[PDB]
Parts: sequence; structure tokens; C-alpha cells
Amino acid sequence: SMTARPLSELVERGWAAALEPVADQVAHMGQFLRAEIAAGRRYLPAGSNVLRAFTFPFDNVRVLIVGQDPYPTPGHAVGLSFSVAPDVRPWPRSLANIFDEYTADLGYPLPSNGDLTPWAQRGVLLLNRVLTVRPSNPASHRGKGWEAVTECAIRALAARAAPLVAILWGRDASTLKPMLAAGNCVAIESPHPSPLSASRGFFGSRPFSRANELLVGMGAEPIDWRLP
Ligand SMILES: Nc1c[nH]c(=O)[nH]c1=O
Ligand SMILES: [Cl-]
Ligand SMILES: [Cl-]
Repeated sequence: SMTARPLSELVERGWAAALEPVADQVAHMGQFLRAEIAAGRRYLPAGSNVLRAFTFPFDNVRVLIVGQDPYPTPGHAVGLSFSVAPDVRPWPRSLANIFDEYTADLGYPLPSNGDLTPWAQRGVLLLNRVLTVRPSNPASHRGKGWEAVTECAIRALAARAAPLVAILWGRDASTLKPMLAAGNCVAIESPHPSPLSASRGFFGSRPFSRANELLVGMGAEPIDWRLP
């Protein structure tokens, strides 16, 4: 529980230190979620998954993907942005669009399922700007305190003596751009892959190959984006 236990128990070591400035804020978010349930509203993803992106090593992140907030359908969000469990089908629409662009950009076949854990395991941080949502209500937790947490995560990543490429999908993600200003960091910004915005510049954006060109140009290894 985010209300009950400290960062050193909840997230990976590097992340617990990176997020020290927002320790109280994370506990505050646990209190917010408690109050939601007391009031008769639910949240997604499950409590134990809310901070899941921060359970993969901070020091290993090479690419940052940021979306808006978790999927609003119960059974979709798993705490890694855009990912779904391997048994989920049909895929959410934004994921179908991501995968369409993945095939167009990289030439790989469509993935077998919507599980993005391989990316997380290979140094891609799958973040959302806001880490919870009320079921069926996109953006319902905007402005409730998560933004300070994800801002802190981005500043910390950018302050590392390491290369970073950021992929910011949509307007809420885009508000992290000012924090991504140091010379060790590069940002790719595009419209979000949701059907509402994807035709404004998501399709054709080639984020995966661009990220790899950027990594190689900073002397970093590219991401193996291939999903099974
Ligand atoms: N639209 C979205 C769906 N699911 C995500 O995890 N992030 C988003 O921005
Ligand atoms: Cl609800
Ligand atoms: Cl209500």
C-alpha cells in the first residue's frame, strides 16, 4: 500500500531514491485513493500495480514513453502504460494504433498480444503522466496530485549521467517537455495514438526507429523493440 509503506518497499532501489522528493506526495496519493473508495468510486489499475513502472531499474532506463493516464476499462490497465495482460483481446484502440505504427516503422509482424513487458525489461519506461483513473472515465484523476510524482520521475531521469530519449504521446505527456531540457536528453513529441488524435501526426511518426537513431548518436545501445 502506497499509504502504508515507504518507497524503499514499494519501488526499485534507484527509483526509491529518485522519488525521495515526492515521498510524502506518494503517501498523499494513497490517501486520495482511500478517500475515493470511501466515497464509492473505484480506481485503476489495481493498487499493487499503480507504481509498477518504478519496479524496473531506474539506472537501466534508456527510453521513456509517456501517455496520459491508465486504460479506463476494468481488466486493461496493468501499471505499465499502454500494456495489457497477454490474454486481453480485442486490444484497446490506442494499442492497436501503436502496433500499426510499430509494423510500419520497424517492418516487424504484428505482435501476438498486447503485453509490453519485454520493452520494460529492456530499458523502456512505460509511464503515464497520471497513474490512476476512475473506471470508464478517462482523465478523471487529472490534477489530483500525480503530476508532481511523474514530474519528479522525469527530472530525476534527466539528471542521470546517462543518455535518455523521451517519447511524449499527447498533450498531458507534453507538459514534461520543459523538464527534459538538459543535453543528455532528447524528446520526440507527437499526438497521442488514440483514435481521437492519431491522424494528426501519430501515424507516420516512426518513434521507435527515431529513438534508436537518437540513442546510437549519444553512444548508447538501441532498444530491441521486437515483440513476440
Ligand atoms: N490512452 C491511454 C491508454 N492507456 C495508457 O496506459 N495510457 C494512455 O494514455
Ligand atoms: Cl467507480
Ligand atoms: Cl460518486
